[PDB]
Amino acid sequence: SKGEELFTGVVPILVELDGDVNGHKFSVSGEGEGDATYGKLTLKFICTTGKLPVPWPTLVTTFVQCFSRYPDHMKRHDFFKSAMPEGYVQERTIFFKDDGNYKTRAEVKFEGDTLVNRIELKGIDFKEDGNILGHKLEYNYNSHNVYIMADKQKNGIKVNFKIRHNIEDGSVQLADHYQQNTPIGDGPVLLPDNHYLSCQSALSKDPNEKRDHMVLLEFVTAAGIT
Repeated sequence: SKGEELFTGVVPILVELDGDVNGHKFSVSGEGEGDATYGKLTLKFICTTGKLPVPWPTLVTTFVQCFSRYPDHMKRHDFFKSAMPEGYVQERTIFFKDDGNYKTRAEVKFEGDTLVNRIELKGIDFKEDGNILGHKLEYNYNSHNVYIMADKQKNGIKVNFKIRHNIEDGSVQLADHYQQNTPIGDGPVLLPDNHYLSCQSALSKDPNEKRDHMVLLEFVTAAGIT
């Protein structure tokens, strides 16, 4: 497809987010590269306003599914790359069980040769002593399946999945994700049959970085269709 050819090699990525969670305002800037041929992403995020007021793992899903590896036989189901270079709007509501919710609006598109994800995040109803504002989540990330369906009504897709964040006491903090993606351009896009993305993420720290940050290595592959 049109956008498909934009991802045959290594593509630089920029992520910029402005957030407000229970009145705690912050910004994050991320840089890295993606190689969709291997469904691979490598990025480093830096909180530019000081200390991040929520745990880094809670922001991983918000911080470019166009880098997912779609097997050749599933290429016709790749909505994400088909919307490029004009891009798409990605919106989510993330419900943290027994706690608050994040509402995000992002625009993902190319600026020159660079794939950019610009995000605005609003978080409300969090408990000051909860797992999020209380910073009780382990600095790690589990593997998950992301379920995708077509949304012919909006010429886009609807996505849903459950993320399980590990709590320091051994328990788990569920974060239910509801997502919608709609093209920015008026060009045609690929509406997919139901399928899912299999994801895995590894979080680490740059030993020489004194600013609050997160290093992320991620692999994602589309599946569910033979």
